[PDB]
Amino acid sequence: PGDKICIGYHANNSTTQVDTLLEKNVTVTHSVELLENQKEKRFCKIMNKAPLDLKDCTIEGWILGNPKCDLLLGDQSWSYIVERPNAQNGICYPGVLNELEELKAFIGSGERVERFEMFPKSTWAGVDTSRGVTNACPSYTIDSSFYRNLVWIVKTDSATYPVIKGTYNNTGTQPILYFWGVHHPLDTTVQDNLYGSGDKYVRMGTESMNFAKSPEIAARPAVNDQRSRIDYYWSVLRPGETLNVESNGNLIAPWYAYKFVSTNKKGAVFKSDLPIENCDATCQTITGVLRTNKTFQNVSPLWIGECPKYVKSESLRLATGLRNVPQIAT
Amino acid sequence: PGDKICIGYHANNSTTQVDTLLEKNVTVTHSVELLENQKEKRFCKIMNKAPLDLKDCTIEGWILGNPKCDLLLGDQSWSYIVERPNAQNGICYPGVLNELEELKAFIGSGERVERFEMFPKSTWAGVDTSRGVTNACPSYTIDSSFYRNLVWIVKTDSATYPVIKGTYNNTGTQPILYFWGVHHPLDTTVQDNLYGSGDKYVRMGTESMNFAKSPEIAARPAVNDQRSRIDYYWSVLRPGETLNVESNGNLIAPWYAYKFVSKKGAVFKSDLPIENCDATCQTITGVLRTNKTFQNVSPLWIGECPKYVKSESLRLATGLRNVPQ
Amino acid sequence: GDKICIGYHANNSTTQVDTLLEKNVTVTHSVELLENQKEKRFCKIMNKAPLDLKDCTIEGWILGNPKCDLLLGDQSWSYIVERPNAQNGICYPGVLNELEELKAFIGSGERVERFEMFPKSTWAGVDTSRGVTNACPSYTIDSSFYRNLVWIVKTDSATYPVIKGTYNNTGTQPILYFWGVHHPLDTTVQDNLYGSGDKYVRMGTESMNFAKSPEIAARPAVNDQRSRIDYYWSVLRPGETLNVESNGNLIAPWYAYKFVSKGAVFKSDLPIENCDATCQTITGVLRTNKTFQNVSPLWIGECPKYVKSESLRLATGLRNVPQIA
Amino acid sequence: GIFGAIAGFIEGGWTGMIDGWYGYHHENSQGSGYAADRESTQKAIDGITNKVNSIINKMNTQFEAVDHEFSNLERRIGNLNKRMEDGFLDVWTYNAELLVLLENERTLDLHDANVKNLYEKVKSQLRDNANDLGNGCFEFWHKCDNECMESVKNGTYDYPKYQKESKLNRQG
Amino acid sequence: GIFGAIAGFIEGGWTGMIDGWYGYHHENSQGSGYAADRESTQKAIDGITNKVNSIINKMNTQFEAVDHEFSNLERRIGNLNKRMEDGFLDVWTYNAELLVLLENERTLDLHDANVKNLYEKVKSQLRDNANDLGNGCFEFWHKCDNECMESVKNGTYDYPKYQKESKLNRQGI
Amino acid sequence: GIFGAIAGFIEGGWTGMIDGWYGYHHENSQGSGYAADRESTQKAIDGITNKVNSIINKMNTQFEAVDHEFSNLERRIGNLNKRMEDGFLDVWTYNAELLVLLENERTLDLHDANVKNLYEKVKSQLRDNANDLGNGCFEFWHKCDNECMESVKNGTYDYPKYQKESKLNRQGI
Ligand SMILES: CC(=O)N[C@H]1[C@H]([C@H](O)[C@H](O)CO)O[C@@](O[C@@H]2[C@@H](O)[C@H](O)O[C@H](CO)[C@@H]2O)(C(=O)O)C[C@@H]1O
Ligand SMILES: *[C@@H]1O[C@H](CO)[C@@H](O)[C@H](O)[C@H]1NC(C)=O
Ligand SMILES: *[C@@H]1O[C@H](CO)[C@@H](O)[C@H](O)[C@H]1NC(C)=O
Ligand SMILES: *[C@@H]1O[C@H](CO)[C@@H](O)[C@H](O)[C@H]1NC(C)=O
Ligand SMILES: *[C@@H]1O[C@H](CO)[C@@H](O)[C@H](O)[C@H]1NC(C)=O
Repeated sequence: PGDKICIGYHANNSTTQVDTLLEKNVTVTHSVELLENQKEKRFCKIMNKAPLDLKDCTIEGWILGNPKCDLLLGDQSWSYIVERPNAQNGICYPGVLNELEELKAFIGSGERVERFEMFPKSTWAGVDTSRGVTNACPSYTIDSSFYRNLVWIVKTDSATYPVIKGTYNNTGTQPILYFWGVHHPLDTTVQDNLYGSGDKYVRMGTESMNFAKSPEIAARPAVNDQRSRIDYYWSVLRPGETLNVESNGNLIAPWYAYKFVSTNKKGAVFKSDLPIENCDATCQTITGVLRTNKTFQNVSPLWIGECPKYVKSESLRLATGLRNVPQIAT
Repeated sequence: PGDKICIGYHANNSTTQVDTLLEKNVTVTHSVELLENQKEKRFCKIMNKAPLDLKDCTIEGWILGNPKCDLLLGDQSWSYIVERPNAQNGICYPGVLNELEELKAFIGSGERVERFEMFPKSTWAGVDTSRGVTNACPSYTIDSSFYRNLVWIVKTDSATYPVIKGTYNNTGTQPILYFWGVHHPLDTTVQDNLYGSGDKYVRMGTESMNFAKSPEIAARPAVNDQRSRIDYYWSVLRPGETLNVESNGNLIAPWYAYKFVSKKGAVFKSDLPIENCDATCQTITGVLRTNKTFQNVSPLWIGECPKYVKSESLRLATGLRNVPQ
Repeated sequence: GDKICIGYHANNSTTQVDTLLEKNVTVTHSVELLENQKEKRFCKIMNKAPLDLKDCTIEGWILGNPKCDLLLGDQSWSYIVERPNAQNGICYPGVLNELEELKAFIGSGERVERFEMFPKSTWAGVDTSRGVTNACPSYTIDSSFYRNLVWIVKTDSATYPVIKGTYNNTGTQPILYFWGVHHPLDTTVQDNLYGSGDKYVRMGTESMNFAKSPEIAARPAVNDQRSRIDYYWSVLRPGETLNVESNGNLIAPWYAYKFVSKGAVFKSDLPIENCDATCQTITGVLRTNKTFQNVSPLWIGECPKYVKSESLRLATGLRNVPQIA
Repeated sequence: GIFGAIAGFIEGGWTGMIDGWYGYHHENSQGSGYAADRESTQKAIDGITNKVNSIINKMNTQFEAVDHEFSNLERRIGNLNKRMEDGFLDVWTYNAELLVLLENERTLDLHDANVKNLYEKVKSQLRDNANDLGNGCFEFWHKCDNECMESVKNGTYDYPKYQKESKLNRQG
Repeated sequence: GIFGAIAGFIEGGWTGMIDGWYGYHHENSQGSGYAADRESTQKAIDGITNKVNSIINKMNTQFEAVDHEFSNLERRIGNLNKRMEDGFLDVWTYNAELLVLLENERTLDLHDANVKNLYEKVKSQLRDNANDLGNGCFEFWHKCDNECMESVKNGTYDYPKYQKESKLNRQGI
Repeated sequence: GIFGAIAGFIEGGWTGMIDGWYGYHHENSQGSGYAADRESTQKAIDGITNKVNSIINKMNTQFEAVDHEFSNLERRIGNLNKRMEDGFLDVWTYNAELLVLLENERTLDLHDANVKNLYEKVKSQLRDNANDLGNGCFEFWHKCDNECMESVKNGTYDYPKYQKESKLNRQGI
């Protein structure tokens, strides 16, 4: 028999396939999957910061201080916000929170708020602070209450609701996020009973801002057994800025407000029913945690943290070895 | 002298060329054009569904019910809308149709409307509902008419204009698209003659919407002989929602409204003909009937069209370099 | 015996490219496609100078802050340069409504032509000469006003009557104009300057309506003022007419601009020099034939494509393997 | 060419070879003619077909322009929409045109390789029973039959069968 | 494949060659075995690794979609956001999927090339001192012991050293 | 390199060949030299120039970012603009960087292929009338004239003309 030398290549037991422009389903000896399709179906901490669980409250219910939202009442620090799709506690006294979307965007930008009394009830003189509660807004204990951050001001027994004024000067280095309202009664009779007779107004100003509104009296379809409405409003009092409040009547006054810190993170507001657990993540998507070193992911385009690039692909397997052509054994 | 066997490749009569990174104008034996540059210059049905030809009416003229737009009036269903660029029948009494662009976008999303009487004239008590016509809004048969979907409510010959009220509860399955207006007289003389003396308001509300407006009296420049204006409004009454109306004067009442049914919507602004033709891909500049992957016709289309690119030609070599002898 | 060998070129090049397979490959020839170098100045574009707003913002310029008088006439520009620390803007505190749209509309122009739209005589039986404030000094007068507005006040003895004005744009160019509404701090200032009673400002054209009345209240002091002015702008189209009607609190349009006609507004401290450019970015002039650039995505003129890359060097030559000497 | 066969050492193509991309030209006492190599031709067709369908499939999405209306207070968002739509237009236009130039270069190279590998397949069959002329042609040192020509085309050429006849002439 | 070696004139691979991608199989009186060509395999490993890391690096940005709410008067800008995000999703899906199909074609060709060049390298050393058996195998016309085999693999094969012997045997057959 | 010639079986390049990319080196009793093959060089220059221009042409579009301001009630659209602009920037940066890496790989392979094909052109002309030294060099078994050298270079080498001289020299050795 003659001595032989042969030139050839590696084969192995790989059954893993790739596609090329010229050919589909090519089995190759070595390959790398570049795409991640696995997730943990939960929310974890990012930057070791817990997310804020709004529970049975919406974002509106939370920062207006819906009485049923007292669990969240106060001081809050977060890496992102989780809002449950069927949270029941939002705007309890019917009406519009004006520029809502842009409020939700601003809140998302923040990383922490500190609640504080902005205008003490004493600020308003000659008017009744105490009577402003409604059955539309119960707490979990009292059937007639009102948002923690607002005072519904009423005229006192005297016929007159006087001009009231309030000033807050922001000396603090942090912007303040604050709210107020204007109350629209269903009828002239309720308007007379609650507030003075005659033309009413709510006027507010800062160095950079103006606001004027008067009541728009009409009967509206009942919501929470109410045919009257409140126009809710929000604003941000910059560091160094001063707020002037002046009202003839129909004012839902700012009471408590929030010192606001913006963040260097994204941040996010995830509307989801997934559980929050005591875990850590590098990449949190709205449908779950990715815990991966892959380049691409097909889980979700919406995330916070460092995630792989989102694509619609099912798989992105790069060949690294060669065509696998093992010997046929019988 | 010896026998021979030679190895070689196909050649042919092709004068069709491709470009590569290395070389332009390479004649190749077989190739495929991936780009479509031809079109039928007309409008065709899409899913066997005719488009809506607005003819001499703009979108505003149509859904406010301009009297000259009567051909349009009633139920409609469509695969896309054709508005003619020179259409002359729109807002006939001068004024602004508030949030117009957003109205045009909502109407575009739709496939069909059903016109119905939302508020009978009898709804409003103690006022005149028969006199709200104007020489700025003629029909083809009368010199002084008004929008068919609105009622311009005026004082009864014996004063005054009382508080009027109306409610409508959407019990149905479908969202309702409706319209109203606020009249803004040029004078206090027109104000007092049409409506009372006194401060007038127009207020409307639903579970989720609040509206309040009062008249703004001043003379604007004459348009269709009118120095008065109407502010027009639209909204959408969701299923389950109730509308409350309340006015003191200056209300242009909702009369008729549309059950609205909502893919890809298209409003094509074009003068091209609508023909008794069927199609799968409709472009604003015409039909593409084609199997190709790319098209250089238009980025604006409805149906399943090829991808729009600015390329002249996208020819892929399939065969090889053609070198005939 | 005699040799023939086949081979390839080498040279003393030490310039490298990267490859999908291999980094730092020395090649005999190559082309850098990216420009990373800039002249740190602003130059003319199309042999046309930019408008330096200097110590004025766009508001100060176009409203005619008294300290912005250097900029008072016709201006033609290729682009606008606004210095970041410019201190002359809105001197009497208040909001310039739709400010961002005004800045984009101005950025799309290339020329304005200033002209008196409403002579002071337009408004009868009021005082047009006392409308000045210590909030708006010129460099020589401690109390002045915007050059483009008149702050009308009631006459010394008489009540404030209904004033009216019309301007008919019989020209071929759109007109950019301005007005305002004064919101006094007190009912006392209100009654002093204007009549007793409800006041309004109303304006309209064929296509636009405006109505506003004073919102009286004390706001935090700004340049010593607790009152406010609401400023507004609009564009009177060729053929359009503007009607103005008010019984008080009107800050009237005086001077306006015929507006002519990619535009750019650069906020920057770079100097404008006697030079020409074909590509101007916000951080400097590109003088290059390269395909890409990493200087800035913000530019005017014809610039190469912006990318974040440090270098895009294309091998044209072969791998360089010179003999070891 | 990159593999150097097409418009290379095989200077031209064959209008006469009608039924294939790559193939054989023979000459012998019984005649001359053309025959496509069926296996390599079909494999190239399969490959090129797959390439065309992959490209078509990847290009199957569309960016849709809308032509919404924008008011005289919406210059910014109107412009945002325009630049947005023009931007995706420029990316897809670039993607399509660049891909066609690149793929066209590679497809011509593939055809060139298939021709070269066919030439080497024959070459290694024939060994020294034939002279490799410069031009993809082989001149036999023995009489090659139509049956002989067929076996060369089938990969079943019998070198020992003609070795001694070939040695004789190759030296004689 | 494009260089025609893999699944080509060399019909199958070797499960027995476990230390490399490309290699030699030898048989002689001393024995038989498999051995990878270390130099060509290691260069292929470096190159393919660089390719993978390059692709990963160029793909290391992410378009970001956002949670923002839009009101019922914001249909146009809401659709604008949607068409924008989907637009970049479609561009990046296309980029990644096309790149993988393309690079997979070229990586298989690169391997095909390294096998063919290894074959040609041996072929040009052995000349007519060996006989082509087909399937990338040569039978020597002389005794080729382990040091001879190694010299073929090393690129240091001595054709003069064996030319007399191989010429004599070529005659004998 | 993928065709194995450059920095491969032809270990180095020639600083002395200054008139072309690819060339012949000869030595004979009349002297020695380095001379470019002009046709292959010029064809390669034309192709590469075309590649560069095509890329420049394809890249000559510009996405344009803008100077627009947004208010404190326009955070959503302001961010939409920023994500849009960053999005196209990332897409184009990717397109340019990947294209450069990919085309540099393929350009180096094209040079390697042209060298390889030149080498094969000579080897098939010379047959057994010359001895393959390594490094892409052939030693003639016959006296090879300047005129003979030109005939190898322009593809007109007359193998039979020197076959007898060659064989006589070959095995005398
Ligand atoms: C601050 C105040 O006056 N609160 C009242 C409240 C408001 O006056 C009212 O919501 C504005 O219209 O009204 C309350 O009484 C309600 C009645 O107005 C209504 O007819 O029916 C309700 C239950 O069906 C309720 O009785 C309220 O909302 O609780 C009483 C409250 O002290
Ligand atoms: C392999 O083939 C199956 C069907 O033939 C297909 O679903 C799969 O995508 C192919 N594998 C890939 C893509 O590697
Ligand atoms: C080209 O070839 C096709 C098919 O062979 C033939 O039908 C056609 O007549 C030819 N075209 C010319 C040159 O007229
Ligand atoms: C509207 O109709 C539904 C069902 O008929 C009814 O339950 C609801 O009370 C009505 N809404 C109002 C408040 O009129
Ligand atoms: C806010 O506080 C600073 C510091 O006391 C003060 O100078 C400023 O006047 C205040 N603003 C007003 C309007 O008082």
